[PDB]
Amino acid sequence: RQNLKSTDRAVQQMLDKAKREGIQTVWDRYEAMKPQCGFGETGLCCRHCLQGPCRINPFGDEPKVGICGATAEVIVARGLDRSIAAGAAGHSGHAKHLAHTLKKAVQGKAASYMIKDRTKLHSIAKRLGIPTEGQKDEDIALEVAKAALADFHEKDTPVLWVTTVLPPSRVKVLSAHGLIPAGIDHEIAEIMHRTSMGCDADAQNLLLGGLRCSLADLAGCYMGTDLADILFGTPAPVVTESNLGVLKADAVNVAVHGHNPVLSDIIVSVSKEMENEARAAGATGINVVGICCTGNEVLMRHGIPACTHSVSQEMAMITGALDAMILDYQCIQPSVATIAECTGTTVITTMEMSKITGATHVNFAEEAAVENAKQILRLAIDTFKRRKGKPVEIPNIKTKVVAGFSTEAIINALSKLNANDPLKPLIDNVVNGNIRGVCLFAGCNNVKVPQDQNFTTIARKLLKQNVLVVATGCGAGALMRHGFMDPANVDELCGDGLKAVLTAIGEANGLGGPLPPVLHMGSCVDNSRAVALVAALANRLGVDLDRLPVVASAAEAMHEKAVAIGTWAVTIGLPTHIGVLPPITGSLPVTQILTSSVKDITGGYFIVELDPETAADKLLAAINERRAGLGLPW
Amino acid sequence: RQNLKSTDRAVQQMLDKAKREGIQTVWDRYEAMKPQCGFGETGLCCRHCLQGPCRINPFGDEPKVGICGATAEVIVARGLDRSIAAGAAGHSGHAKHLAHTLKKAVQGKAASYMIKDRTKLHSIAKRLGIPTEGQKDEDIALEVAKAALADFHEKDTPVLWVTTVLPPSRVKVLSAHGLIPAGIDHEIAEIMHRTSMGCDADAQNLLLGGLRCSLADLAGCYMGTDLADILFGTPAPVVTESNLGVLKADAVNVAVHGHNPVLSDIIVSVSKEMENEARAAGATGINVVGICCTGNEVLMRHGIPACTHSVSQEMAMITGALDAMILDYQCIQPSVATIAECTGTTVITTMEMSKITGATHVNFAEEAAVENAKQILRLAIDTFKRRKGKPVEIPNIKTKVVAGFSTEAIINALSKLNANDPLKPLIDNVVNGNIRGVCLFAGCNNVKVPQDQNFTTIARKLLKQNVLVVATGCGAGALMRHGFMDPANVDELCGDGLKAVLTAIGEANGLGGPLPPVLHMGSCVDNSRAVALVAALANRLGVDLDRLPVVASAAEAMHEKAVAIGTWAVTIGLPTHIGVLPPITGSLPVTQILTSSVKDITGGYFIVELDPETAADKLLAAINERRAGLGLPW
Ligand code: SF4
Ligand code: SF4
Ligand code: F3S
Ligand code: F3S
Ligand code: FES
Ligand code: FES
Ligand SMILES: [Fe+3]
Ligand SMILES: [Fe+3]
Ligand code: NI
Ligand code: NI
Repeated sequence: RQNLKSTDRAVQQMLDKAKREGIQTVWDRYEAMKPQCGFGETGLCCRHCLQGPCRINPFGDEPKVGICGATAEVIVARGLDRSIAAGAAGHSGHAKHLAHTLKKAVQGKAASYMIKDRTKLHSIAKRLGIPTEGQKDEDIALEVAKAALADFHEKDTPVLWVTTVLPPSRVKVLSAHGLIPAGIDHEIAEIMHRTSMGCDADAQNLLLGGLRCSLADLAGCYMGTDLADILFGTPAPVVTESNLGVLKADAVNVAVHGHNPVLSDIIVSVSKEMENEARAAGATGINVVGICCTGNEVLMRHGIPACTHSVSQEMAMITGALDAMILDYQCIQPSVATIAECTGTTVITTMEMSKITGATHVNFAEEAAVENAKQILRLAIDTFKRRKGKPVEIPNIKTKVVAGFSTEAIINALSKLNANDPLKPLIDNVVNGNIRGVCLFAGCNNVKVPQDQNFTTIARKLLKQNVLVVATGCGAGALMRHGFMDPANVDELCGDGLKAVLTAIGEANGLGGPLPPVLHMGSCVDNSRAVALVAALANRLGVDLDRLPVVASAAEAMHEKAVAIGTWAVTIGLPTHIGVLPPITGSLPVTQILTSSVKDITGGYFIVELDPETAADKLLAAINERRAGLGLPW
Repeated sequence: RQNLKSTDRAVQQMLDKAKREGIQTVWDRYEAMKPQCGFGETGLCCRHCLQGPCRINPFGDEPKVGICGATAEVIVARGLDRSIAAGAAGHSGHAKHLAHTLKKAVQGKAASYMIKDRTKLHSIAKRLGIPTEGQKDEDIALEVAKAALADFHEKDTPVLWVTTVLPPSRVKVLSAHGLIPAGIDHEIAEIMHRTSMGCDADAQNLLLGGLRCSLADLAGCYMGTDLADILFGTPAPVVTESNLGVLKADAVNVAVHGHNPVLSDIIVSVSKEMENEARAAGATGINVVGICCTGNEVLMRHGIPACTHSVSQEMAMITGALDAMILDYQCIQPSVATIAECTGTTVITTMEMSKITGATHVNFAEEAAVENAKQILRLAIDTFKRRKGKPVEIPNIKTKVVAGFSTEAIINALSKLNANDPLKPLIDNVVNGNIRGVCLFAGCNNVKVPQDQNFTTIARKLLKQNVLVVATGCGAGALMRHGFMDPANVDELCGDGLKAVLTAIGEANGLGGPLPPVLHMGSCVDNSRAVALVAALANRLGVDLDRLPVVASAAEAMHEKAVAIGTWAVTIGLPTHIGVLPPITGSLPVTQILTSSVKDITGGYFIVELDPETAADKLLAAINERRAGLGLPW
């Protein structure tokens, strides 16, 4: 009964193949882990010194307190803070990589890279206060890259990728509570210090530190999107496909998996050059497909089809047709390196700090990107040749996907209804009830939740209640694989008011039809695009973000990055649903801060709800409360 | 049977008082924690994503692998790496605080602070390559503080507080393996990234990252010592006392506890001004005493007596005579805030990122240090008044302590035997066998080990075998409280060869007697002083550190900081004993790297040995192997 594992039919088909072939999957490893430790599940475990491990019984008798005296409050808050810091370390490390790549490009040290989006470069410079008049583009970009790198450490200004991206009124609220980050890596290190043994031991103080570190994560996300748009182009609407049926038995199938477009973007361009080399090997060409966020990056910019996402990533290999899986970092199940010996896939790592035992490592250097890409793709071609005559089982299952909804693209689409006040048509339809509010779906799948079940269940209820739904990361992946990015499904999925708006915008954009039911705003760093849209709406309305009828849902969250994103969503003022249990329930005081008293600090708050129908009701109630606070009908 | 808890008689006496008074201690909380989790003890637990908690059975059947596919190797190495990063975050955060204090002082923004050690300032500038000729001291110091802050982030040079403090041959070895840190907070963040889910998953690669992050920790330690010496004076030999008998019933007893001399040094100076204000309240004066590293800082510089250390810190409060405990950060059991309601002690926090629920917080700002110190001390005076007429139980137990052996002071002492080649008398006596080798004792006590039993057992065996013993942190605390810093105990404790050398040096220093059996080199950051001494010996000999008969022992380690120090001791080339089990035994491959194959990378290696007699034998064997490698008798 594979429907309990994934709601995606293509994944179900590959689970049947993996089972008959004896290939262990993430779901099998989860089953073998049950029952999981109740101390860890509730957050009541600490290993922060060698007197541990310490634990606290959720209920009953001793142990009641850690060996050093750490209470349940402290232990829970310290663990949570470390998870936020780890997420911030990932999103911002990605951004740092892109900042160094941009610097190299404009210094003449990496000619495979360039300023592709001159408009984005100039806007970012203007947002940061960097002068552009009479300056060469390469000098403007050098100053932007320098500013990006400076935000990682203390200096005479706070993190500009926070203070220049949120409205002044929100910055003032955050500053009053000491929550503006001083430097991205500075805050990460301060979290690791304050949570080490014998340091911070006050739950409120620890959690305020966590909120501030979550804003360091936001800055890394926003910096990542800004720099990737400069280097690779700001997305605009594009049509493609998703799910395993995008693999082609007669092509060299190459998955790009991981996170950074510095790698996946070059793979895409070089693969086109090597088409004739692929044909010589008996393929039709090189079919690049996406997994996880780096797949989202090349889908959003180039229309590269998405193969799969998150928890089901091993299933692409089980088809037998995946000739290469090209990795950089984050969210890659290390099982891929062993499964590859059963499936024939060549798994290739490329980043010095992210290797997997048993995978081939091909160092990638931006200074040699094209040559390193050809080396990698030639391994894929050789692998295609090795499977000559082997049957493959690619599920013949795919959906149509309209994506590429950057904030610039959303504003442009709306400008066709109101050229000089593009946000007004959206606001008009929020006021008249055709749009009840906005919900951002973000984050991962998680093996504890039947894959995609929370995303689709919640999305369907919100869409029927006229909520404008936007999505990023593997939430966008879930929704695309279930048809939520195909405009042909607007009639079935959308309430009448929402359908009217999607249709009006689409017809003004010449489509003869509507925008898709859900707007794909990109990768996990591109949650920063949703911030840009929400901040622009707040600024246009003259209100702070905690008065807007906008919510977020990390409906199947997994990674430390998703915890960090959820936390900065709360910190900027949003009601934020999480559909899995974070390790907080072992402390009622911590849970009460994160779900209730934080409202009095930032206006946002977590909504912890594992039942998706109930979560949808709670998200609708949060939206409707905001509408009432603005004096609107609901 | 309190001897199973601590070998310190004063601690035993206070344990009896705490038991009859019903005051729960760290030992009681440990007992309540037993049996501790075997997954955590062995390192085979992972909570790095919300699919967890994951665990791996050390032996037997499933679970055998984490849900994402993470092996035991990966899980163990990732946990270890996070501990190193957390330690680095603490030592280097301390150093960053001091760098900002020095900058403020010389900019005229904090007149309670100043350049006290002009000689140290100029030497550091010369070591770093900063010009001094024709420059004002305040400008030289501004450049030193700027250089310190720059080492936290990437720049055009690597971390100078690594590359300028180790010999070029060692830097070359480390560079060849990619182990030189690029920036202190940069490496901390990169560890948190690479150890997050779906990133680095190769044990060797992860551990190389850990070694590099341990060098970021070394840089933070060395920077902390350098800056504290500039601001507060480089230590020189001083005579004082240790143990609870240094408390005085008729004085206002104030403990400084935590880490940074930016706080404890001002408390010491202001307390002297407030003597008459204390007498008005009926005290004889203010008796400042030390706990943990900040106590070591003021002991080394000012001869402030040490009250207690590490695991036994609560016992100072149990006397009933501790009027205030002034805290900044690190290694403070948060139980102190609750015990204070039973003992009457005023526990005061002072740093924004290190608060304890139930303790009074008095913000300390360097710009207002004197006024903030008087506010704090007036709380202590009021507390002294409240205990008028209450009996106290101060154990009448103390030892004499000769300390203050900075590397400068050791070189000066040796220069009395050879003025222009001060290291030669030490080397001469290593060659002739009067000194078998050198052992650094470092790190914490740990409730799992009867307090001080490993430090004293190992030290006694090494001293009888003519090993020169140096000590820092709570290893120095253990040895001082058991008489190892009293020169009257040289005859009892030291082998004939070592006694001869300690006597020759002491008599050349006008003492009419020997140096003490163990040389106190200061706080935990002052492990960097041992590096300076060992690097100077290596440079004088023309060999790398991994050929010297020098070892280290973290005989009762606890904190993540101690893991980081142990790891950089291995990385710079030392055989390094740890006397508690770090969470590594669940992976034989990881254990084999850390105890064996790392020898081929750095020349150092861990010696994991919980039995102290056996650990002493293993340390002696390591020393003697080094002697043989140099062609010396042993
Ligand atoms: S920090 Fe405290 S609670 Fe955590 S392992 Fe150490 S003694 Fe236990
Ligand atoms: S990172 Fe892997 S091993 Fe760790 S909790 Fe997540 S699924 Fe389990
Ligand atoms: S790329 Fe990773 S952070 Fe979550 S959204 Fe997808 S599993
Ligand atoms: S101050 Fe702390 S790091 Fe260990 S050496 Fe003492 S318990
Ligand atoms: S006791 Fe299971 S997570 Fe630590
Ligand atoms: S299962 Fe006990 S430390 Fe996690
Ligand atoms: Fe992602
Ligand atoms: Fe210390
Ligand atoms: Ni994500
Ligand atoms: Ni220490």
